[PDB]
Amino acid sequence: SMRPSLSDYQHVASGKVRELYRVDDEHLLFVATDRISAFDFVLDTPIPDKGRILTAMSVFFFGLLTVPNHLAGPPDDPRIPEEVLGRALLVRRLDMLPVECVARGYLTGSGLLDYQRTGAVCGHVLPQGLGEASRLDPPLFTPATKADIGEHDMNVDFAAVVGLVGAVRANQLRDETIKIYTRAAAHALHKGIILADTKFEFGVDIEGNLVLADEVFTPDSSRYWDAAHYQPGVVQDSFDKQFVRNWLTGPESGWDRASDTPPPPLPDEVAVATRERYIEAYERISGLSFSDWIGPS
Ligand SMILES: Nc1ncnc2c1ncn2[C@@H]1O[C@H](COP(=O)(O)OP(=O)(O)OP(=O)(O)O)[C@@H](O)[C@H]1O
Ligand SMILES: [Mg+2]
Repeated sequence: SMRPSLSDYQHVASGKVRELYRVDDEHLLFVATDRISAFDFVLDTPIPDKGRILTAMSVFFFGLLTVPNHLAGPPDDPRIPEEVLGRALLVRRLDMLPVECVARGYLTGSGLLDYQRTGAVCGHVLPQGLGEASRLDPPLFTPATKADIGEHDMNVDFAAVVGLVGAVRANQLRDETIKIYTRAAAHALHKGIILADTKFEFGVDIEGNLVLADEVFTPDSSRYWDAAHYQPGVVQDSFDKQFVRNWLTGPESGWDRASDTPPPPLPDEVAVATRERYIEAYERISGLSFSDWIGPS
């Protein structure tokens, strides 16, 4: 249990709810936090154990899939500081590809909106008559690129991906994205949870291999829905975040989402209920017990 301090590692970067540290020239520490985002705001109130639960989830899916991934040691690797144990992974440093590899099995969000405006999504001209939460058969590769800080990603088509990473690599990204999405979506649905869409971040290792990195198939990287009352044609509830969304936009919060100003803190009971939803998604899909996952509660 002798472990380095987080302060022993250089802070490299990161986004809203995760952190990245340099361990050495070829390894990083990939840290999930308990912070949660809703309506594109990072909320004041952390969700207890969220970082650990989502790390456990990513680790499960990395083990399920047979494709190369960025894991470089066990979840209890001694290079991991105690203060992030269970919510941090020792990973291989990759050259990240500048494209968001999104797979959509169902039509919602910007995919639906692009379809309603144009009849197409990311260069895919779709059948007429689709709508909110329609199943996409087959699932779509719907790549995007990151835009300015704070604003939504830009949907692009396959030709744009070719110009970003090369023709052969673009085809490789497309094929792998669809393959692993299809497998994971079937696995989750078998247990009563729909993986509506998901985003992969790929990088390339020293050998030129395509490597799956960042987070995979978590509620932060994906839209999860409860299959039990999946109803094409209406907006589906977020499996994990609906209690948060309902409280924020309900009569008790005092917050108007349309104001586009930072939301107030959550009730502790809502945070704990949300924690339980994350655990439920993890346990149902993985078939493992979160009580066995490492790290402090
Ligand atoms: N194995 C890896 N090697 C190198 N960089 C990585 C690796 N895994 C993830 N990253 C990168 O680290 C950066 C920070 O990670 P983080 O998940 O916070 O980014 P993000 O997904 O863009 O965040 P957000 O979705 O909140 O905007 C990302 O640009 C991601 O591509
Ligand atoms: Mg982040």
